[PDB]
This record gives sequence, C-alpha cells and structure tokens, in this order.
Amino acid sequence: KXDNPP
Amino acid sequence: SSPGIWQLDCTHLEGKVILVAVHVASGYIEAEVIPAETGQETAYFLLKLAGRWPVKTVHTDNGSNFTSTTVKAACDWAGIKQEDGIPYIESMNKELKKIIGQVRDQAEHLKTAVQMAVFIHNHKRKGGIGGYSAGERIVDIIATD
Amino acid sequence: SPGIWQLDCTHLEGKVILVAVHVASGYIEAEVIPAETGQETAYFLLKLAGRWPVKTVHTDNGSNFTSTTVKAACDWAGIKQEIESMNKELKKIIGQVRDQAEHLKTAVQMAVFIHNHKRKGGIGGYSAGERIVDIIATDIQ
Repeated sequence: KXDNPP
Repeated sequence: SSPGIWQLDCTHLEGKVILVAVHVASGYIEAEVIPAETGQETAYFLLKLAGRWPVKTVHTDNGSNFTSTTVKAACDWAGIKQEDGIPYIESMNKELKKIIGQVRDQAEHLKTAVQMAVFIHNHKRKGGIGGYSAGERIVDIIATD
Repeated sequence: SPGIWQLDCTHLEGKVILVAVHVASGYIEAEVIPAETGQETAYFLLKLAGRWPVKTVHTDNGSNFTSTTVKAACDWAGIKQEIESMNKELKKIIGQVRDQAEHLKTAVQMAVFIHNHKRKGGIGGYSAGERIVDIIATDIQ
C-alpha cells in the first residue's frame, strides 16, 4: 500500500 | 490535555482547501493548502506532521478523507491513533482566516498568505507581555529532558 | 544557537528534494518539489520559520536562494542568509523504505519520520526529534 494499496 | 494529541480541521477559502493541525494543549498550528480533501493529500499531510512532532492521537471531523484506507494506512504506519468524530479549534478557523485577511495583500498566492498567517499565529504573545507564544508552549509541553 | 539551520538540495528520480537540517540536533525537514525555484524555496523557508525559531540559514549558493522573493520572505520572517552527515543519511533511508511506497514524495516523508524518531545510542539515547525540542525548550530559559 503506503499511498496507493498494496 | 496530553502532549501527543492533535485536532485536524479543513477550512475553505477562495475555492481552495486549507488543512489545519492544531496541537490541542498549546494552540500551535500548522497548515497547508491542498487541491482537494482527498485521502492521498490528507495521508501525506499527516505523515509530514508526524515526522516532525511526536503525534500519538488525531481527532478529526470524520470527513470522507479520513475514512479512506490511504489515511488509515498512514496512521497505522505512523502508529497514530485515529479518533474520528471526537470533538474539542473552530474558533481556530475564524482566527486563522482573520490573520490571513491581514497579510493577504503581501502575497501573490493564497498559499503564501496561509504560511505567513501560521507564522503570526504561532509567534503571538498570548496573555500580555509576560506570556508565551503557541510555538513556545508546544516545545515546552513536548520536551522530554 | 537554537536558531541555525542548513538548507540543501538533493536530486533523485528526476525530482528535487529540499532538506533543512537543524545543525545542533540533526533534526530534518524535507519537501519534494518539481524544480528548485525561488518560489518553492521561499515558501519552504516560510513553513520552516512558522514552526521553529529560525534565525540563520546556511545555503549552497544557488540562484533559488537569491531571488527577490526569497529575500522578501527572509526579510519578513527575520531570517538571516549566509552536515552532509544527515544528507547521505537521508538518501540511505529513502532507499531502505523506497519499495514501501509508489511516490517518491511519500518515501521521503517516511524517511524524515524514521530519521527524526530514531533513538541514537542505547538506553539513555535521544532521537533528533527530542534533541531539537529539548535544545529549544532549554533556550526558552
């Protein structure tokens, strides 16, 4: 993830 | 109020969005103009904030930006407890737009007027000339040694 | 001084990173910008100064630091214009967590997070984040 999953 | 607790509120001006983070115990603020109240921009805002202060808890307006999984994942990565709908800072918005009014003519762009306003808010002597400014109070509250 | 900062440019993946280091603590802030412009520098310095008590900034000597917009920001904020140790370090950190994020922006602020909160030394150690607020809280006496 961290801004756009995964 | 505890040292690790922040309130996040949006405010709108000239068709742009200002995200505001208020350190509850001190009244210290920081803020940014973002394009719109999306998950990505909120997440990014929180992550910057948490990199600079020891942010334990955030109280939000529970707007849809905060319920997104982007923000939830930002808060979990930073170990921030997110507390949606929990109130406490609404004056903070009227105050900030006021100070923005006073500097607005010294800046080409709103975003610069917002930072100048943050600066002025954070440096003002609260309670006479024997007092402390919000920027002084936060470092005092947060300081461990 | 509680008030001395160094400001630095760093370039990777084609974008520019502006890094401010509080000299006495090793505390950093960083913003990722399209280009190293007078507009972005001034803006960055205004955010910086609204947050911390900035007195003096040490800068490379680029034209971005000498535009009239930067001087008006520095004059307005009361800032005076004039280690890579925490710059190679930022680069190192971005690369260790870079895979964890899509956008360069986001890994930069993760790396600033990690740097500012990492305890240095053993039990008894401090993080850069704690050193800055301690230094400035002490100085407010």
